[PDB]
Order: sequence, then C-alpha cells, then structure tokens
Amino acid sequence: PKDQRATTPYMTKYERARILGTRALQISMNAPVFVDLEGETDPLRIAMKELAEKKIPLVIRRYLPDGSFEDWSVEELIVDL
Amino acid sequence: LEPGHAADQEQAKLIRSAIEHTTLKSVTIASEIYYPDIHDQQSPWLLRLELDRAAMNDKDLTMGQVGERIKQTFKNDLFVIWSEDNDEKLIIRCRVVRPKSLDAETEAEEDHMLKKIENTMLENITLRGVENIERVVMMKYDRKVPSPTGEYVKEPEWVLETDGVNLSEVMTVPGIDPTRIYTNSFIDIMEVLGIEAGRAALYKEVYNVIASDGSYVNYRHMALLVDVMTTQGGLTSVTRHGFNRSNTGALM
Amino acid sequence: RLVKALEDIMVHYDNTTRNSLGNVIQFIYGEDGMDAAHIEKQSLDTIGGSDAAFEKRYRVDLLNTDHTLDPSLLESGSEILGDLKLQVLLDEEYKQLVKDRKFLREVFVDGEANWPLPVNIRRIIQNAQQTFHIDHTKPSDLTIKDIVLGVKDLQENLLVLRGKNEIIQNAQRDAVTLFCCLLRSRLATRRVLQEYRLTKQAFDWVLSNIEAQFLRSVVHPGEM
Amino acid sequence: MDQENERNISRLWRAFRTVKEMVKDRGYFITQEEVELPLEDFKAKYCDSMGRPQRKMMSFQANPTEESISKFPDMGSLWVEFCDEPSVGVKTMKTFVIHIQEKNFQTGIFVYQNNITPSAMKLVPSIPPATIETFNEAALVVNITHHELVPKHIRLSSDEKRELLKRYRLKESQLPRIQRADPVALYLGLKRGEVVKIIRKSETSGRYASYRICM
RNA sequence: AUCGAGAGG
DNA sequence: GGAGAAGGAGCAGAGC
DNA sequence: GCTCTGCTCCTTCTCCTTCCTCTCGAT
Repeated sequence: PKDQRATTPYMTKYERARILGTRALQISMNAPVFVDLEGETDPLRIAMKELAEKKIPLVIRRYLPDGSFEDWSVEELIVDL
Repeated sequence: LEPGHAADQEQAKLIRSAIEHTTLKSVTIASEIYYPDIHDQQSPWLLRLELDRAAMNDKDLTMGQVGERIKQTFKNDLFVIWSEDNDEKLIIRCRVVRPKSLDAETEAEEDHMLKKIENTMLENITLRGVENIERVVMMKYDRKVPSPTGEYVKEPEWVLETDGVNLSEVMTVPGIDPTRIYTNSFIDIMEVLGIEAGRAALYKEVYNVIASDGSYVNYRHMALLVDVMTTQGGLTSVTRHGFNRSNTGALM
Repeated sequence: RLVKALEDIMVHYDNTTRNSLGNVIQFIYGEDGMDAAHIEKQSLDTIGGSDAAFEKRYRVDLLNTDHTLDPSLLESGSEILGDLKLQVLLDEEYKQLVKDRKFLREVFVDGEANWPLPVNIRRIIQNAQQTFHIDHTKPSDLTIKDIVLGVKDLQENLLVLRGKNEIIQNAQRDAVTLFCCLLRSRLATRRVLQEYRLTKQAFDWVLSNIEAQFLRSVVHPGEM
Repeated sequence: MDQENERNISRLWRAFRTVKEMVKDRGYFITQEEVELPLEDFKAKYCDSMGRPQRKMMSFQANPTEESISKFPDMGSLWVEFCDEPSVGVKTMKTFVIHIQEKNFQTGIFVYQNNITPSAMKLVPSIPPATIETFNEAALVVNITHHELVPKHIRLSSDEKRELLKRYRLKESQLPRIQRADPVALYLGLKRGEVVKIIRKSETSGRYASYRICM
C-alpha cells in the first residue's frame, strides 16, 4: 500500500551504504551528476553530496518477512545517522 | 527456607534432616548372621546388625526410628528386635517370619533369604530424606531486603545447598519456600516448572558462566541465544541433533 | 557451533527477530528494539533510597509548607503558591513516581539501580547546563504545567514500533517502559527546578535532544 | 504417612488448594476464601472422624464465570474428582467417564492417588467432544505457577489469536511453541492450536509480552 | 597431483 | 567421548 | 485361574571435530 507504511521513516546505515555505493558506481560509469561538482572527482564523495541534498534518484523496496514490501524514496527517508 | 525461618538455624537443621538422604548402610558398622542378644515370628537365625552410634548421633537417628522404617519395609515378614539407645552396642536382631512352618517350629530358613534381606535392608532402607540428595550444606547468605524505611537493607538468611537434584520431592518439603528453589539442571527445571522457567534458568546459567570470570556480555546477546534454543518448546542443543534436526534449508 | 546455530537470525523491517523460516525468535529484538552499541549504564534513582528520602526529593505540595517549592526558584514562583490546578498535575506526577517505585521494585528485586539503558540523560543535562550558561542564582521561566506536559509529550514521541493495531500500540507502550521510568525519575519537578535549574530554552532543548538520540539508539533492520 | 502423621493429609490439603487455584485460573467461578481453606477446616469438612481424609468428598463442580463465558462462549462446565483407589484401574476410570457422560460435563479432571494403569489411560480420551484431564496428587502438592521462574500465562481467545497472526503476518507455524505436556500447558489445559500470551519482566524493558502456541 | 613430517601464528 | 538409534527382555494387567 | 497380549524397562550397540600459514620430501 502507499499509505499505512509501518516501517521507520529514517534511512538505515545499510540503506545509506548501498545507496551511496550504487550511486557512486553510476557516477564512476560517467552518469550525469545532479549536484555541482565543486572540485569533486571522487564518485563516493560526489554521491555523498547528492545524498546530503537528497538528489539521489532512488527508491528503497523494504521487503517484509511474508514477502510483501513497502516502497520508500530517498527523499522521503530521513538521512540522519 | 520459608521466610519466617530465614534466621532459624534449628529449622535449617530440621530441614536438613528432612532432605539429606540417609541410607541405613551409611550409619552401620557390620552385619553378621548367627545360628549374651535383648522383648511364626521366630527363626534360629540371628541377623546381627551393629549400628554406628556416632553416625546416628550425627544424623539424629534412634534405634526405634530406624526400627519403624525397617518394619515399614519388611512388614511382618521379618521379626525385628532392637537394643536400647543407651546400650554400648546398638544391635538390631532380625529373625525370619514364616506361618507356613515357623508357626510352630524353629526351622532353619534359607541363607539366600537372609542374603536377600541383607541387601534389601542395608542397600535399600531409605531411613530419611529425599532420594538422590546427598550432602546438605547449611550456610548464611546475604540479601537486600527493602526495610521498613523503604531503603534496602542487607539481611542474612540460612540456605541449604544440597548435592544432587530432585525437585519433584524437595519442593513439597514442609518449612521450605517452593517458589525460591533453584537448580542447575535445565531439563529438570523445565520438566518440573515448564519451558519458560527452563528458558529463564537457561539464561541465568549462561550468565553465571560468563560472569564467573569477571567478564561481561550484554544481556541482549545472551537472551537471543537462549530464546533460540527454546523456540520449539524444549531444549534444543547446538549439535547435529539440535540445529541440524530442523526444517530449515537443506543447503544450510 | 554457535555461529552456525544462529547464522540466520536477523532483525526484519517489522522490528521482529526471525530465522530463515520466518519463525519469530523475539517479537521485539532484545525485548526493547535497540542496538547494544548505543546503550549506557545509568542509575534508576527511584529504585533505591528510603521512602522518606524519595518523598523529599520528588514530592511537591503547593498547598503545604512541608513541600511547597521555594518561590525564588521561578520567576512566578510566588504565583503558583496555593495553585490547586498545578497541584493536580503535581499529584499526577508524584503518584506516577510512587507507582514507578512499586513497579521497579518488582522488576529488580535485588535493588540494583545501575542498568544499561539507551541515552545518557545525565550527560545530556550537563550539556544544557554548560551550553546555555545556566546561572543557578537566577529564577527560571519554567512553568510546572509546561514541565509536566513537556515530559509527557516526550514519552509519547519516543516511538520504536509504528503500527496502528492495538497489538503494536501495546507492544510500544511496553517496549519503552524502563526508559520512560528513567525519564520520569530524572526529569521530575524538583529535579528540574532545584537540581537542574534550567531555563525554558535549555529545558526544551534537553527534551528535543533526548528524542533525537533515543531514535538513533533503535536497532536497524537487516542487522545480523 | 499415617493418619496420626497428618502430613499426608496436609499434602492432600495442599493439592486440594492448588486444584482450586488451577480451576480458578482456568476461568471457573472459584472464590478467594474457597481457595484459602485452612488445614483444620479442610479436616473438619473432608477428613473422616477417624483421621481419614474422605477423598471422595473432595470432588466438586466448577462453572465458568460470566467473563470467561463472554471471552470463551463455548466454555462449558467442569467436574473435578479425586481417585479413592491408590491405583487407577479402568473400572474406576470408566466410572468417572460415565459420570461426565450422564451429567454432560464439557470437561473433567481426575486426580491420581498414587498411579494409573494403561487400561485407564487409553479410556481417558474416548468421549469427544468432552475432554478429561488428569493429574497426580503428588504433582499437585505445589502450584508451580507461583514459582519465581514462571511468568503469567494468558490463554488467548480465537479472535485474539486471529488478530495476532494477522498483525504480524504470521502463520501458525511461525509462533514460538509449547508442548501440550508442558507442566504449565497442562495447568492451563491447553489444546493444540491455542496461543498463550506470556508477560515477563525484563532488564532491557519494563516488561515484555511473548506469544507461544500449543503443540 | 595426493600423502606424512617438521614448524610458525 | 556421549550422545542417539535399534533391539532384546521382564514383568502388571486381562480375556478365556 | 492361568496363560496371553501387550508394553516399558532395560541393556547393548554405531558415529564425529578453531582458524590459518609456511617449508620439505616421499610416492
């Protein structure tokens, strides 16, 4: 369902790690960067900037024990940590 | 001990006598069969049992007390007469009872019968106490007790540390607080109280092992372990007869 | 053997610990739902002490001089004097704190007050005392109503589970019982007004800080 | 023990009390003073003038409380009886069974004096839908649910069970299990498929509820 | 390529 | 080394 | 009353394993 999502609104350290990894990979594959490259050449550092600015174009499918799932977007998730 | 007797070592002694298992053998010196012995029920055989007075004094046993137990186990099949507690030799004399012949005669009975009596006696007369319970150590232990002021004050109480486990009988002993009794056996505490008690005890013992060397592991980790071992309503070991005997993926 | 036996035990996104089969091991991971790495040993002040000492440290009575707050503690401390409406809130607070003693005495029968709980509140308070330059010679702008309700609001906003079903809501109430006992015992009216003489700004900051850290202590899903 | 050695009688008395507590916990209308019967009163009411606990007189009928009924609509009447004969033979087991059949009791408890033969044991589950539970007087001397290691067990209704499984997206097989032979399960008289809510005190949180299903 | 032996951590 | 699994054996009851 | 039909109550048997790393020296 769209609403009634029972999982946390915060981004977990595992979600953050994979988001940065997969985005950094795309960057290293010469994908378009959605933030200004302020002297940044390191895919990971670049990805972290996008994370801070919530520019990372991804959605986390959180699978629940019974096979069902809740889709949360990067923008929705609270990148605290 | 029952709260009210927490500071009563005499009650502790009474309980120790009630629990500390005593087999006749343990308080005897020697046994002889004879064909200046002290009063159907009469044979020419004189089973002479010499008791250890010092041991009986230690165990608070009287010959009358022992005799009543003997009569209970042999009923009227064995004729028994006891010497006095003030006698130097605490002699118990037994004769074979047999209305089938001894009714009007002193016929010699089979020695094998006496041998059976000897073993049936010496090795099985449970004079007193709970089966399988051996040593019973009486000692004071300290414990904080919320005083009348509301503040915890450390108090001392007598606790009986026994050697062996038999909850099925110990729990019913008068003068004992059945809710505080604790063992080391997971299987027995489980079978007696239930899987939740077993699991709880399981944790406590795991804790004791780790804590025994001064180290510390977070409750959360130990709790997880014992919870897993008790999800099936029993005690699942970490062996191939525990873990491997599951419904989990074959490749695992 | 231990690693193999527990190889597949994981915290799922429902905050429940399960194995490969999906069998529930713990409905709430660790019986609290929090990561051991974020746990610190703290003192549950209300467990110990005499009942009289407790009363002296936690009972506030604006109707009797025996426990009426010293006016100078507050900018309006002379106005709260005789204020029955605030006394009602104070009675609510104290009553709960009395209940807390009953409860914790049942939970920890050995009287031990030092236990591993998430969020070192004591240290948080010290940060406020220093950060806002808490001048302990000046009357504060705290309101008894604001303190009582402020703490209660914090408790409501702690969260761990986020379902709506009474089953989950009940579990939520139980999951944070000790932490809430800690909050209530640590942030009582006298504790806040006499021991930790914070300003409204500092006090509010403490509450919001506790919330943030508490949420950070909750175990993440996917944790092995 | 001897009639003189009333200890035997007091053990019986204890068992009697624990049965009253059990029946009460099962949801039947047992009062507190009914449970709290003094030994000398037990003797006055049940023990023969010659110091002989009239075990037959210790039998009684229990009736589910209004609250128990509202939660468990199908909860019927309970007959409790203690065996007068040391060793339970089918001749007495059948007698007990017949009583239930004639009185149409939903369930009945039969307490062993000393032991029971297989000839009787096989009969105990021969009259569906009625259920006969059995206990040994020795086992009943102490009520194990008061032990420090035993937490409060709550037998859930079928509605509570259904909601539980739905809420956590669980299948019955994914709940923690308890064997029907488990002392406590026996105390509660759990039937296969029933779920018990267990409330424990903890060190990481004030208390923690856990669910366990009867196998 | 197996197989044993000697060690190191 | 200490399980567990398979097998022979020795008695309470029970039907003719 | 006496063998009979079951047991359940025992004794008497088969099975398994830190990590990791180096070298030589045989077949």
